[PDB]
Amino acid sequence: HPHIQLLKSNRELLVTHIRNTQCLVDNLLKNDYFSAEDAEIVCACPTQPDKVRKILDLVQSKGEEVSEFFLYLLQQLADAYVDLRPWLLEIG
Amino acid sequence: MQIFVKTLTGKTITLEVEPSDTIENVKAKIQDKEGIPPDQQRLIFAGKQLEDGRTLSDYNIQKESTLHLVLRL
Repeated sequence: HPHIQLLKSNRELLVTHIRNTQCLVDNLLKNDYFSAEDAEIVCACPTQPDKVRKILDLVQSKGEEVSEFFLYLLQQLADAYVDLRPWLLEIG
Repeated sequence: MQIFVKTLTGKTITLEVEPSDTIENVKAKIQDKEGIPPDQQRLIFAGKQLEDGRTLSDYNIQKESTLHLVLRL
């Protein structure tokens, strides 16, 4: 389980640096990895880091395949618009 | 930034606010979306009821927070 363990080790790093749980829950919903209930359970969490913790709990439970995708989801979401960062922060 | 509000009919609306926005402002945006008089709304953040005077910043309500909406007549 190199992916479940990969999410178990760097759990603190993820809770610290993830700033949008919405685009994560949505994508998980659209791939049938997340039930509509799982979404509402995550949304129920008062704070943002709590939502990050709850997502990580559900992901590491559903298996290894789901985890591996969650790694891929984070990768292609951070790399997607990264080169627009200098210009974007330059404005506002 | 965005906050979430669970109107306990099950669903959860998603709002667009600022840390500077007052509680009345949040109620106003809720009124626009759900059609509820602000003097019937009570916003709950982690067990505590928010006063109509203070702001979101004064409550440490940061991005992607979730508040609860209850009625009062």
